[PDB]
Amino acid sequence: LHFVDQYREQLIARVTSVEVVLDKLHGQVLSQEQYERVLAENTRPSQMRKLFSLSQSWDRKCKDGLYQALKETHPHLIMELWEKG
Amino acid sequence: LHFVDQYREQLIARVTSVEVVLDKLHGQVLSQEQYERVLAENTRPSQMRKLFSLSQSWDRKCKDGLYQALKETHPHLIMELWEKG
Amino acid sequence: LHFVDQYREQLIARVTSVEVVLDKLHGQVLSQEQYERVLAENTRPSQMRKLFSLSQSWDRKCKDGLYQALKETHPHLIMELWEKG
Amino acid sequence: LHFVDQYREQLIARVTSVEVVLDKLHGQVLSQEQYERVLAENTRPSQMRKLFSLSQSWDRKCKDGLYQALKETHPHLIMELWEKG
Amino acid sequence: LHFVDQYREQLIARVTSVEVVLDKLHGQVLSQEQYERVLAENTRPSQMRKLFSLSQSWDRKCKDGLYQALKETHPHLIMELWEKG
Amino acid sequence: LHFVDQYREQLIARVTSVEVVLDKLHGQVLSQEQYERVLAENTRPSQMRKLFSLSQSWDRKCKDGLYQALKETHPHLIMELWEKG
Amino acid sequence: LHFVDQYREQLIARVTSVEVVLDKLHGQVLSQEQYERVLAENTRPSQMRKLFSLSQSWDRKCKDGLYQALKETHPHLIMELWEKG
Amino acid sequence: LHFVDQYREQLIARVTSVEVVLDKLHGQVLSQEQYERVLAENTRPSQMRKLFSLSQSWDRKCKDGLYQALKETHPHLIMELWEKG
Amino acid sequence: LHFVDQYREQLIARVTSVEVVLDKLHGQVLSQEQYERVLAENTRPSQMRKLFSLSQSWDRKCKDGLYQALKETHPHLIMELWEKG
Amino acid sequence: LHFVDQYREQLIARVTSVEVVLDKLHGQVLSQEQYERVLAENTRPSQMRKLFSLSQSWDRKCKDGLYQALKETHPHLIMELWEKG
Amino acid sequence: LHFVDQYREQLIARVTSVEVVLDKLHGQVLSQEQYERVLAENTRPSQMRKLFSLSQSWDRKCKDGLYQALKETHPHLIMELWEKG
Amino acid sequence: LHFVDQYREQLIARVTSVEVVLDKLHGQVLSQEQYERVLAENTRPSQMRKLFSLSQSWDRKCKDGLYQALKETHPHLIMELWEKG
Amino acid sequence: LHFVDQYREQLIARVTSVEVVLDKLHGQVLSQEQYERVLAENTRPSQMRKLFSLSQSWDRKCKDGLYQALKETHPHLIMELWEKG
Amino acid sequence: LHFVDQYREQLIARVTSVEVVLDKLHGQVLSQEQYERVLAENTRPSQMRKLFSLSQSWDRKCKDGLYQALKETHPHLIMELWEKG
Amino acid sequence: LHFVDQYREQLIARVTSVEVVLDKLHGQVLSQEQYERVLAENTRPSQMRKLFSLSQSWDRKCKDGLYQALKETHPHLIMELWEKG
Amino acid sequence: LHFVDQYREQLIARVTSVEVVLDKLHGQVLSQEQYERVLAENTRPSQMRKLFSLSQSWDRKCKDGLYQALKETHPHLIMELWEKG
Amino acid sequence: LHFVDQYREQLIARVTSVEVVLDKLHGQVLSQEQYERVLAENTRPSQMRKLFSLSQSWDRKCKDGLYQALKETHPHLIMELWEKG
Amino acid sequence: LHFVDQYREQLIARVTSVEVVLDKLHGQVLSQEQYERVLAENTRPSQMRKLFSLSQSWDRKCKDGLYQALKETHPHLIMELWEKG
Amino acid sequence: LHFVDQYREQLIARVTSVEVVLDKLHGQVLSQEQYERVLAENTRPSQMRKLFSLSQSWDRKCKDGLYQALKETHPHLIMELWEKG
Amino acid sequence: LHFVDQYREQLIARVTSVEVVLDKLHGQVLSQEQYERVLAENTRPSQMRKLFSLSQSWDRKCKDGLYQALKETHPHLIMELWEKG
Repeated sequence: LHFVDQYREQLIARVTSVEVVLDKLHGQVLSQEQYERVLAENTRPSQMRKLFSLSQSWDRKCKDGLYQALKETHPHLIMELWEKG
Repeated sequence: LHFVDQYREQLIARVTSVEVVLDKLHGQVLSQEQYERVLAENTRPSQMRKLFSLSQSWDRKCKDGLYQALKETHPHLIMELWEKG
Repeated sequence: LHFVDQYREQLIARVTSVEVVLDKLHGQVLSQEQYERVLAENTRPSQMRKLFSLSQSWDRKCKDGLYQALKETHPHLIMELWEKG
Repeated sequence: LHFVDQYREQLIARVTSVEVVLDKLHGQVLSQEQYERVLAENTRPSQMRKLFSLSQSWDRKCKDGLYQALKETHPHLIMELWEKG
Repeated sequence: LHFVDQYREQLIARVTSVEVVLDKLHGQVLSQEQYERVLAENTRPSQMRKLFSLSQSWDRKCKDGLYQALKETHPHLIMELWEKG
Repeated sequence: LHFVDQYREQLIARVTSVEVVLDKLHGQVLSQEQYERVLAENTRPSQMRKLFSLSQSWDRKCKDGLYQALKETHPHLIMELWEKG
Repeated sequence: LHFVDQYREQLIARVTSVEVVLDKLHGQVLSQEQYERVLAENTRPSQMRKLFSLSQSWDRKCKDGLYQALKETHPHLIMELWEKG
Repeated sequence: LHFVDQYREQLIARVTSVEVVLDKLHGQVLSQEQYERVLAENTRPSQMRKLFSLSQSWDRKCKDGLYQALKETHPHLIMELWEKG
Repeated sequence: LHFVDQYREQLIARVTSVEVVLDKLHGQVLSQEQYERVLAENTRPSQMRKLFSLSQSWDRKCKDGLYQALKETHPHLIMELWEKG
Repeated sequence: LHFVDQYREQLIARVTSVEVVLDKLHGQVLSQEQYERVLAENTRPSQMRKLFSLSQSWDRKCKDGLYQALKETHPHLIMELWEKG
Repeated sequence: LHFVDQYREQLIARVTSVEVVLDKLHGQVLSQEQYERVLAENTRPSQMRKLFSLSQSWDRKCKDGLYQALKETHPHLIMELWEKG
Repeated sequence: LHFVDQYREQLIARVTSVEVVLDKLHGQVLSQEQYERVLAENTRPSQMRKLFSLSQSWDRKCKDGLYQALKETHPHLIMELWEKG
Repeated sequence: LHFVDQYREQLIARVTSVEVVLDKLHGQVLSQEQYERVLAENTRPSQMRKLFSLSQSWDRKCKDGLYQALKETHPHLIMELWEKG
Repeated sequence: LHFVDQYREQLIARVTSVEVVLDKLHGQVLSQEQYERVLAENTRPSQMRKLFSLSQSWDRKCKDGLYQALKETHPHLIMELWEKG
Repeated sequence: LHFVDQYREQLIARVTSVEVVLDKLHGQVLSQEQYERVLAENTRPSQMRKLFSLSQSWDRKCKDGLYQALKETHPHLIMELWEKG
Repeated sequence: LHFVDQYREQLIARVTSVEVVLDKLHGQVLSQEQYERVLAENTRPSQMRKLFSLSQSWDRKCKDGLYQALKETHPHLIMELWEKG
Repeated sequence: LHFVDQYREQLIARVTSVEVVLDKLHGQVLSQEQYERVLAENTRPSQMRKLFSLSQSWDRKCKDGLYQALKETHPHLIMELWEKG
Repeated sequence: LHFVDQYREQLIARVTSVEVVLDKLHGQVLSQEQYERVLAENTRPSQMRKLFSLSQSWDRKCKDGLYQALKETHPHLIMELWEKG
Repeated sequence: LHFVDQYREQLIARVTSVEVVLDKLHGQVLSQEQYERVLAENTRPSQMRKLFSLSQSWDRKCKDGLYQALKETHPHLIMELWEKG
Repeated sequence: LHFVDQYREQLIARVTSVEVVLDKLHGQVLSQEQYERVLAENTRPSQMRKLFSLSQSWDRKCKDGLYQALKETHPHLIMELWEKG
């Protein structure tokens, strides 16, 4: 199990600034079409859910990329998750 | 339950000088992008509401930071809330 | 039949300041996700409609909570509805 | 039909000193949040338009209140409207 | 074919002050809900497009009303369209 | 033959503000589940088509209810249909 | 008989925020494919119905998991069901 | 068209002693708040511009009042404008 | 209801020497930033209005402070208000 | 209407020895700060105008005080005004 | 083979401002219902894909119309495609 | 291409006294509402940008009017632009 | 890879004066509708993001145009990016 | 971290003579448009905040320039900040 | 708290010979521009208020300098303040 | 770069007799409205700053005119600037 | 069958303002002599009856004209008739 | 059933200020003799009872009049009754 | 219907100073003989009644003249009538 | 078909100021001899008829010239014709 898959629900619920993470991911991991498609969702939890629906293909490296993106944007949330573990 | 979550509605309604609290929070707790995004709202209640929409990620420590910021700016409001409790 | 269900259409049409009622309801009755989801709608009638789509689960107590929220925000509208009854 | 609804466009276009009418209305008819929200608009016609968007809830009594506020501030405009009728 | 349907694209592109036309139309032709819904769009072309999406129901009389509203607000644009014809 | 069945295609094509009619119908004629199900359609013509697929059960009284709802929302369209008759 | 099987119809009808419950269930009880498949349904009652069609395999433990998920999301609905019992 | 609206730009540019005209207008046509607000502008052209922004409400009678005020203060300017006509 | 909230409009309209009241309030009740911000307004009624927009946070004690400040500066106005009561 | 408000313009224009009236008013009606502030104006009409801008707060008693001050200083002007009445 | 069919994938991927092209096409080539249906899609690539799903009926003339619409909106993209050829 | 459209950016950047040009344009080309709306912008470049956003409707004649207004106010800037051409 | 695509995230985050770049781009590269649409976004990062969503169509030449626009407005940022490379 | 970013809040709060620093910065670091835009703010803290919103692009060299500007204008404030460090 | 901040209002009200204190402060504490700017105010209380608006930057040493300047110019006022303490 | 743009800050700071330069410039380079507007500023540095804000339009010839005006009024300052160069 | 012939009796009985319809019809459909002759009848039903006696000659176009005239004058009656149909 | 007849007992018991309601009703609904006769009762409940004994004749309009009178005098009681309903 | 014909009875009853209105009307609308004849009546209501008996001939223009005369003489009565409308 | 040829009869009948249009046309389109010859006619319709008899030679460009001349002289007539179209 990964970190992102462990607290999948937690990330979906409590991640707020999703646009920044997407922009961090865009190009390196997220195709333009996938990026816009996930961006097209209305609510932030919905955006996260679509992101996670698009995470199936990703290898361990890409999950690491997303983790890097999240650690940068929301260090506190990441701390909360590690504490929960 | 926290103090900020307890009187969420009260803070949203009756907090006025929001820019100062944001500047207090900026850097320590609020990213530049989140700070500007919350600042971009027109009305003060709207600014507070966006701030609270951005508060999901925050850990207990960050809620404490915000409490410190509010106690400094509006001691009287804080007193009113404690009395209500 | 309730009061909110009686004049469902009337509330949807003629309620304007919906954000305040939501903030009153948030936490006590409305989950963060449901609150944001209903807030994500563009027009006020649309926001009300989503709110009413989310009202199915609510017990009599929660309908009472919403009634309290509306009576506080729009006493005049509430008076109009009672007169119609 | 009311007087305010009859010449809705006329009031939106030709009412200038809107702040005074709002202050007259504030408390009695306009909540603090609604008052600030309508005040937050840039142009006077925009302020009027927001005011009219917030007028849906108002009962006949509140429309009368607004009429009183306008008759006091702009007697001449009121005369023009009656003549048009 | 009408005038509004003839230069549908032209009106969508080159009409700027749309709020005034809406206020002219509101009540007589546009319901409060339709009026707000069309107003809820961000860009002026988008507002026009929504207006035209709402124009399907309108009879010849209502298209005439809209034409009157546009001729008043933008006489020059109307002249350009007639010249194009 | 009814009025709604006569110009079934016309109503499906040229009715735009469908949400309002549904809200008018909801409770009195449309069950919550049927209401949401018809609302779940993407395009307005699709919403109308689903509404008409759900109209089979309706008695003359319910068709009258729908007619009332449409006459209120789109008087002009109703006029066009009567003229066509 | 279980609680979920007792008020199967009630849960199908009156559960609204289904996405959250699914996210709570995903991983622990719901496979990714089953989760997406149930999510692919249009209406919330349809989503619930598919969820219940997928509940056949579940052991008592998994029904308990779902109950936990529902009690968290919709405490009021759960109360209504117990009262009905 | 009026005289004041005809040479609106001319009056804005070439009227100098604006305070006297305001004092002539104050009470009869200009509310205390409007009077001070127009007086609060720095430059004379700015004062005139604000005055003209406040002239929308005025009826023909009030435009006549302003004309009287200007004819008294600046007979020469009035002569220049009539000659231009 | 307070005294300041009772005659909110009256204070906004008829208070003139606002700078002195602010200086009386500065430090004890008004932060430096709030003080300057309210001072930055052009007209005295505007200054009062901003002051009242900043009065939301204030507790009963602070409203009393403002009352003290006003009673000192404008005893006559205070008398007029009490008589009105 | 008062006497001072009736011939406001007349007093502003034709009162010359303003310092004496101020000294008569100082203490009883005019605060030291208001007195100096009105005195700080350059021209006599400007001094009068500032005095009248400061007259909003004054009760009937204070307007009477000012009238007494003017009757003493300029009996002839007072006679002219009564004749005009 | 046509130009639009040649670079079907390219147009679907890299066309951005799709609304304008639709408005250009609406009436001449696209029925109101087809226009709205293609507009109802969320993402721009999805809108293009629906447009291409609706392009089966179109004759060479209509494909030419679409080409004209695209050449006007995105000359650069058209250049890229010709270069690829 | 016009002159105003040619050096659109140049006019936006280097035009300073915008109020005068607006007053020149007001009535003949700019509606009262459009005039105030463009005036409501804070910075001069912003005012110009709004003016240019409102220039879409204008016919060649109105662009000529604006050119006349600019040539009068800023002959030097006009010379610079012609030299650039 | 281009320069703009390389530091896409960096440009989105750290570009501030976006209006000027747009005005530089408008006409040559950005259509009026695209220009207004990107301008309609609230925050500067959002404006940049929309700009980048609209950059898909652009050929190498247009990316060069944007680079020119950015180098002119923010030479320092451009230097930072080259150093990062 | 820089010095300006360290005490961002402190500089925003306690810097007073901002115009001089801007004039020092104008040309070398601040574009004319950015300079005017930051100058357009009402209050000094607001001016500083806008300045800091415009500081994102700036390289280390430009932050040094601003530091030089501040050290010259307010040596004492700079001393206070170093002591705090 | 300092002495100057303690009796801020008292100093603003009752300090008269302000020019001398400024000249004492000029060079050592007050920049030429700040000195002239504070001198540019009309009334002495206004001059003091501007001085205090410029006192934010000052360190304890500079507040001491101002205290020295005041003790020299108005020993009696200083005595009154100490007695009040 | 020009001479006036080179030492923009120096001219703003150290130019004192600004009225004379304006009178020299008035008519030839400065419109009456611009002249009064720049004159309306309180402090000399502020007057210079407004003058420089109005200098954007000026061609090389007008900058030369201003240079002539300054060389005549303040030869010594001009010498200091050349030495600095 | 036509609409006027269908509800001939209904129109004869329940049409009241007949003069207006005649004036609408006069010239286009009704000769001067026929118009006066139908007008010469005493009672409104008699006028209608004579009108219908004069309707024999009328073609479908003229019956349409009369329908237009009636729809304009008595929309409600027209609605009643359509409902009866 | 009416509102007054529904809570007849409640109104009889809990209405206190009866004289005011009578004065409101006198003339419009209550004859002088009936008014005095109901007033002649000793206790307030007795007065109400006599009022209700005199309410038999009243039409729906008069019951509405009484409701208006009560809503004005005792809004709180009216709220209690609606809640009971 | 006109305004004078609407409240014919009201004008007859509540108009008092009738001679002034007649003098205003005499010459323009009222012949010398008609003027004296209406003046010959004893009571003011009788004078009004005769005036109204003489109003049959008057065209819309003359009814407007009378309205002007009444609005000037009795603005309050005119206000009462408009409110009644 | 052209515009002038479409409403040939309308222009002949309803154009009044023909001399001005001729003067506009003279030189550019109308030879001196043709101009005088058309001018030699007595009545305005006759002048128009001769003008139209002389219009046979004119190319599309010259018909455009005449249209320009007419639009300038009689904008209202041109509007009437477009409406007729």
